[PDB]
Amino acid sequence: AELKYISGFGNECSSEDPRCPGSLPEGQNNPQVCPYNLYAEQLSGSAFTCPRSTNKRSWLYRILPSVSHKPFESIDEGHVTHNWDEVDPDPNQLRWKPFEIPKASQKKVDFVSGLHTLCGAGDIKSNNGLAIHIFLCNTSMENRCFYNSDGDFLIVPQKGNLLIYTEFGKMLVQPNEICVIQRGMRFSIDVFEETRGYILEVYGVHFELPDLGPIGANGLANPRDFLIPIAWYEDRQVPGGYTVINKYQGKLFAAKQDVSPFNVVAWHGNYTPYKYNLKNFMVINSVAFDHADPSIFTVLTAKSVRPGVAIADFVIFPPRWGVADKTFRPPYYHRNCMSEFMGLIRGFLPGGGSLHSTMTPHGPDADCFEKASKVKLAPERIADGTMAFMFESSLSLAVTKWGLKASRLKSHFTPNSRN
Amino acid sequence: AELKYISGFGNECSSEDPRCPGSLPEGQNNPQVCPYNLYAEQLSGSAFTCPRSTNKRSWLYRILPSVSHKPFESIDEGHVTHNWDEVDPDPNQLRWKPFEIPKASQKKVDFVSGLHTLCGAGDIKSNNGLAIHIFLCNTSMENRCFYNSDGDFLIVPQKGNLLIYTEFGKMLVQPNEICVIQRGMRFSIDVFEETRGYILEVYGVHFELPDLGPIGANGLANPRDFLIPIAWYEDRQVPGGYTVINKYQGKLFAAKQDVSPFNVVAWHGNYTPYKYNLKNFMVINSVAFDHADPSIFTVLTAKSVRPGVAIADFVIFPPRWGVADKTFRPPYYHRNCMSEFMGLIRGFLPGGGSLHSTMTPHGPDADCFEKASKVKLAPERIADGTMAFMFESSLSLAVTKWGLKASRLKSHFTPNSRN
Amino acid sequence: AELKYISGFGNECSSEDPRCPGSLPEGQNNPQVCPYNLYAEQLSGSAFTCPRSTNKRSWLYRILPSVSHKPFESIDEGHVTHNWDEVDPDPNQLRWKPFEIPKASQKKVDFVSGLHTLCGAGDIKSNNGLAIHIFLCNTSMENRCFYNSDGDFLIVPQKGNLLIYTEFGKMLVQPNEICVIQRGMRFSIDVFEETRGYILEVYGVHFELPDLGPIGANGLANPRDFLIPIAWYEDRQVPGGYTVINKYQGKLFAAKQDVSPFNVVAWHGNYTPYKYNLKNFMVINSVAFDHADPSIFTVLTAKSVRPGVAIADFVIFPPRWGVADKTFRPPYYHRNCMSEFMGLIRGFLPGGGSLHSTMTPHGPDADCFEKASKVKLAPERIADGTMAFMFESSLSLAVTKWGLKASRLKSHFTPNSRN
Amino acid sequence: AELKYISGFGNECSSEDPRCPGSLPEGQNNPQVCPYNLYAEQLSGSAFTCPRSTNKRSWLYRILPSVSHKPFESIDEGHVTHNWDEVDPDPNQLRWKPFEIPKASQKKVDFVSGLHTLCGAGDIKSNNGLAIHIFLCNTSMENRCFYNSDGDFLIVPQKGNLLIYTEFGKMLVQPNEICVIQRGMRFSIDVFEETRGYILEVYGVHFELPDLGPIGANGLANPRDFLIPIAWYEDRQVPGGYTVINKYQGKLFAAKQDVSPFNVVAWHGNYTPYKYNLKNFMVINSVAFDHADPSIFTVLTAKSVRPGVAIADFVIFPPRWGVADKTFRPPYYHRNCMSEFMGLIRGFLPGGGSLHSTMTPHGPDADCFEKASKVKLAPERIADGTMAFMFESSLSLAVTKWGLKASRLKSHFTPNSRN
Repeated sequence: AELKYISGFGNECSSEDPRCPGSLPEGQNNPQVCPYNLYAEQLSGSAFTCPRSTNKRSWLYRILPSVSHKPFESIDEGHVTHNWDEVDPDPNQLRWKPFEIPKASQKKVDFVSGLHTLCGAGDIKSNNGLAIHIFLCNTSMENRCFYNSDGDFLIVPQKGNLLIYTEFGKMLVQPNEICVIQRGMRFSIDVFEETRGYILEVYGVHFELPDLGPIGANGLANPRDFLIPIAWYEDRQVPGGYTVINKYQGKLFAAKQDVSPFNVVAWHGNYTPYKYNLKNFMVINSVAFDHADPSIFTVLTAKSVRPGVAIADFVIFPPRWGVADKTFRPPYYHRNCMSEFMGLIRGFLPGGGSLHSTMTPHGPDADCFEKASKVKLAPERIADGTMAFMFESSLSLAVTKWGLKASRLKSHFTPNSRN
Repeated sequence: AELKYISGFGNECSSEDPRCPGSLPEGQNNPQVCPYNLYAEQLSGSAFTCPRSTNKRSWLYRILPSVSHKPFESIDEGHVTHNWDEVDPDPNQLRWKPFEIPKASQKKVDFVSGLHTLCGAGDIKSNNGLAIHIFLCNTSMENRCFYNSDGDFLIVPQKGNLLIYTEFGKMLVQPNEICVIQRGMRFSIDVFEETRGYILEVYGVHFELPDLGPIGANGLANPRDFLIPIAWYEDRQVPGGYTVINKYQGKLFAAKQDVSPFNVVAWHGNYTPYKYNLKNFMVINSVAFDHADPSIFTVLTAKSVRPGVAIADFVIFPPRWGVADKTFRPPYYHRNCMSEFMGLIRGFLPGGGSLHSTMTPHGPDADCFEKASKVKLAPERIADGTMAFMFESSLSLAVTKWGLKASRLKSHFTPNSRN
Repeated sequence: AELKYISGFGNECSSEDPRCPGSLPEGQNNPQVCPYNLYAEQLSGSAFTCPRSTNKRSWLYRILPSVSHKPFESIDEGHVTHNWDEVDPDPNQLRWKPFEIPKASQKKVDFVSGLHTLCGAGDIKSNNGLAIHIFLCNTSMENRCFYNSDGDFLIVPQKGNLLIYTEFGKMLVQPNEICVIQRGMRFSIDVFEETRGYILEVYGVHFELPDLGPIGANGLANPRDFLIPIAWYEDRQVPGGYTVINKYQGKLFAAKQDVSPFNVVAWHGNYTPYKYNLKNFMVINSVAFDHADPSIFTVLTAKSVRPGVAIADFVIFPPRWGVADKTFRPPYYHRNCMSEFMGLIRGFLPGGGSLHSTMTPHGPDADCFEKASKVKLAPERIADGTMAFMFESSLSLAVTKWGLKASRLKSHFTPNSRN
Repeated sequence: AELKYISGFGNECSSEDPRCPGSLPEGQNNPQVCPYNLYAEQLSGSAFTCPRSTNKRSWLYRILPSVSHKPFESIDEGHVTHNWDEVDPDPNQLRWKPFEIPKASQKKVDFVSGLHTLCGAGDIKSNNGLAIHIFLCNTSMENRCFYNSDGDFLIVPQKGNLLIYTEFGKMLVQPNEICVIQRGMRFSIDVFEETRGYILEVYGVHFELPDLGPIGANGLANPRDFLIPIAWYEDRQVPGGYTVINKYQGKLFAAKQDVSPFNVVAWHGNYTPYKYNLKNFMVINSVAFDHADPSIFTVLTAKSVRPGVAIADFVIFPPRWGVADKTFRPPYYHRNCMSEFMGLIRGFLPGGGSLHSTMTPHGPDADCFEKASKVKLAPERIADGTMAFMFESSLSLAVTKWGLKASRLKSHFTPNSRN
């Protein structure tokens, strides 16, 4: 059965499992007894006193409240790490071949077990910074879920579909789609093959859409294209206990409870998981001359504690027309304030990546420069059949121990002749 | 001799007439005696206490200060008017054929004499609103200048070049170029033929560049393309008196002085006249699908007293590629908050225009809809050889008495077939 | 008996008449029965939902509430007017000799009867703009008070002391002092001789202190120097009725009540009348070279609906040292965005004034230029024995009918010689 | 030959080496082939999506792009350090005699080799904080340059001129002048003698001018006095390789390339190096009574991540008149939120300094108090022949290991007598 979705980034939504119509309380949040004898539970994603445009919360009407669980116990963190101080700084570009996925025949690995932190920056203990992770797995999560007490996850499938269970409902997320699971939300992932993808985590902040500026009221990632799960529950007791895994200050902990956490019959609010299909990105760019800054391809952004400065942006390079005349069309030679992780959904193959450091020069290789300097220019299709992306940060992304171990022009100047 | 210019919108500039090197005071603004025995005079374009990014002023080092003039006397306002309450509201679209230019053989008319207010809105007496004027002239201004005590002028030549004298230097402004003369600045215009063009006046505010949003750090009207006159003076006594014409609260006044006002030998500051060639506009638009909002073509904007809302924007429709696939390419059917004056530099011919009122429906005619709905889409050149523009306002532009006197689809729905 | 005062601009104050200690309710504003069987009455000077730094209100604990009065009746407006459209615009400077004060022997005139509006701008009916008034009186107000429903009054005595009764207590305001009475506050004034002074009224807004910028945390008008009346009441029945005069939309109305309105035994809050002695102004200016902008002498300012732009500022020119070396010390030649009323507490004599219009040139006369260009510069005392001031506006101040009726350099350039 | 400069802090500049007129592309940034067959390279100094007033970038038209270099290698960091946690906190004032400069006869030391970090605060790995360095050198940099990937440098020469090569052109910076080199910009310094000076580094932020507040539109450091290098190139191959030194996360790295990096023939933008002569500071202070806060001498400031709070300010104490009457003229007794490094360009001699810690009391010694309490006050010259300065921070500056090793009133109360 193909899943159904609600749409509208940032919306105040209302959703009831179709088996229990009117499971939302009418005209209030906190009835003495909820419809169907459910429990009301608020999940807050912002301080209580945020202005309305940034105040985030959802109410869940659930069979048992989340408090019904045993005490947390420390579990091994595997390759989830935030110690950016383990490894010495190095400004040289790093490159990765497509990360190796464990074979089910050798070792069964679910999404949580196959999480590997590649790089990051900032102090997680001060709720400030970001991390990039790679997931490498081959088996569905069984009777266990995950939630992040530290921040939000932007998940980017590369190889293999993800069937994601959340308290708000299910999402199927395919390569070329992305999804966001926000702080505190429990989720579990089914997979269907040897699975690989990328994750951008931001601490203490949520993703937003960029203001459009002169682009105006429509374009880039249209709000209607963001899809939110519809309410779905299971009332399922779990012999031996269901395990809730919690990432808290970068460490992992496990608590057992009697039932699946996905027992929310109805929910309302504006704090939810969501997904987005990158094919819907309404690409804006130059249509006369010159080369537009790659910020013009921004899909989502997350604020830093410095005003106007993002801690991270998610930028794509989508199939489009290229038409600039009298113009060097490839990316210009460049030195910038950001550090940049490049990935490829579909210098590296899909599933690998590269990391470029703050203020290190980059630009086209000699062959690219050559061709683009001499070609007869005409409208052309660019990037059909591909989807590269970048996670860029105002901090200096530093590789982890695991990331390091996994890693791999002439003068034409004619001083006497202007033209 | 072709004029030289300084460049950089908003710059703190420094300019000396090349005949008098070092006419700017070194390291100060207010010497006891200025270099060359000039007088220092500050022209403020903002309150003294504005934040730096919006604090506007220039210092002029001049042969005689501006105070040296006789008392103002009232002169006839001709067709300059601000009484928007003279004429009854009417939401119907208005159209104008190319405004008639007086023949020199019939009547000599200079730029000030040929100023005709077409429409406007707001209370000039509260420094709030805008007006659109048409200039229709055939003779250079002789021993007289103009300045506006009420606001700023964006001048758009249509037929004929303008040679503009300002206190800061000269500008030659051709059709396809625009210039801005800001509040209080004296100017005089030479013409070379029967001359016609458009003017957008905004009261109590200056034009700015739009923030670029995701477009980033380059694109649309690049700051380097805004050109500012270099210092130029004449020390010229005028038998019988030079006449300074002042528009003050919408009324015209004349004062005589002994010398030309263009006696500034050197100047510095960030409050100046400027010009811009529309051919340099770096056009941003859709390169995959859909139709971008026309705000994406904004050249200059002026703020209203309501936050985020412009009192006026200057928008162009420049030569470009059109490439959106699976898309209705022409302007979409539309109802909006703005009122819109359309002009054409090069439904009306160049030199005419149209006025569309707030929230009145508009969109393509039946023939346009037809062609664009059925065409096989491919990359095409749009608007080559043309330059239409719009002055759009958050207020409801109302025609003047003069403007009024000068003025002149089927259902395809198949309910049973989605595709 | 010399009056006592509380101090601290913007303070949340608490004041009880010393005859009735503990007349403020303890720990609340709205007791079922107030101490001493008083009534609680809130006077709000801002919308309820303003941020705390701008939320203004006071609670009054009074013998009878203000509602206890008969219906308002229209009375003649004398020379209080707001019709700026009565008189044609004129950019020429206006000057006034010291306004004539009526002799008591000819006609008894109290402060309200002797109010004459000189000039103003903006639409009072939209709560937007300002007016400048002159008061010319010779007798104390007897059994009547005044309050302004439209805005705030900054009162500047020139000749004669004012003994001002307010609901919050008494103030004695002498020439060289100023006071503010804010919207809605009832007041009555005693005088002691033929009395003259100036008033700046601002509609729909309050005065504030300017941010100090680099001047930092102390200087200009120190907050401690603003003095607020201490609570004082009279419980006084008035045979024949006490008259309350109300300026409402620029018109005057009169209502009778049984008792004096000054029956507030105790009060608390941050919305009060206040006074300030100009001798305490901590003057900031240049101490090396150049001539500082006269904004540096700002005492109070009131915001316009355009951000960063004041509707009015109150600026003084106080006794100080002048020490700039290699500098033209007098005011520089100048054209600016403001319109400017000049007054003199102690081109016109004390009690007269001048009005300079937007963007009209001004600057030193030939004699002043001469002396200041050639003098040997050394530290000197400036303005001892004097106190000129200015009310400056971002709108174009227009004279009233009454104001109109009351109203009255060479080239040195050496092109071949820089030095 | 004396160097020429462009002027205007924050300007959008355009500069071409005079040997190659028209080396800037006309009307665009990204031609297919640049004039003179140069390469276009953008240096971004801000995120792409900053508002215009803070969006910083420059385009460089250069013989070879910056990417043309070999891989970075780690080099020894000498006395450049950011480990503020090496040394235990200590609130006591520290003082330094003029730092010892190495003799050329003993050891040749260029500017990079002679960099010694004195103190600092914040986490460089989170792009947050500041450091103060002392440079002690005696030989010009030969075939090597430096750039900072972490932040901006404010350089303050004390002994010896600096001839600074940047990609944007040359600057000669003398004692009593300062210069700024911003993040990512490569530079090399020639010296002429045993050289010593101070450096303020701020991480992740740029310097700005302070808003002037009531001082208005002119005064303190006037924008026209900030001087920017004019374009200058060398096309110079370097046998054995030119070395580029990179400070990246506080560590030093070296990469070799074939040519000098100073091969930019033309450039435009608003992100540049600049210099300023402190003699031009237009000093503002008290001219009647009282002692102004030393913020009034602020030359440049850099924002912290807390609003309104600077991470650092650069404050000077320039030659001026002192004239306050009835006033204690010396600095007042004081405890404040800041930590303060004092230096002296021309308790310590020129070239030494002191560090005062957060909230530790300071104020005049007994002798100073005595003299200033009893003197007959009259206008006096202050600080002629001297230029002390301060780098003050909202963080608590902590000394380094090197800095530590280099380091060295009565009651008058008369209770019974007010006057």
